[PDB]
Amino acid sequence: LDEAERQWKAEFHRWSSYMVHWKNQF
Amino acid sequence: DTLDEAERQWKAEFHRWSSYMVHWKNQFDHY
Amino acid sequence: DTLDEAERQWKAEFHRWSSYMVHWKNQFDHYS
Amino acid sequence: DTLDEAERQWKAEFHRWSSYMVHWKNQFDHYS
Amino acid sequence: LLTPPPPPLFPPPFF
Repeated sequence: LDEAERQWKAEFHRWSSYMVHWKNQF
Repeated sequence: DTLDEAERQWKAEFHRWSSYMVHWKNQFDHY
Repeated sequence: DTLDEAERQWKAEFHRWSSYMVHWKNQFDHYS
Repeated sequence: DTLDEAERQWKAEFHRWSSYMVHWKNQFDHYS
Repeated sequence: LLTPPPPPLFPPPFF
């Protein structure tokens, strides 16, 4: 479970940055 | 086992998500 | 069971998440 | 226990996630 | 451009 919930913690990060880069150009 | 099902279902939803994630990224770059 | 209950809250948020995905992909396909 | 600890950390991360959900829903509805 | 998709779905409770 951890590994899958470790990759997740990392995907959330990636998502977070996509939003940061979104609100920016907007 | 319910607990095993939840984990399974949870993992199953990742492909689509990552795919929307990647498709949005691309479209984002162009624009 | 305290886990069951949490399992319930998760399911609830899971359902709301699928909805966010349906509306989101639609709006998205329309913009392209 | 490690489980009480697991319970704690999950509830905390869940709720924190549920809050990015609300915040994202908000930004999403406004965009439209 | 619209907001990215909602955040990755949170994992099932396990404890």
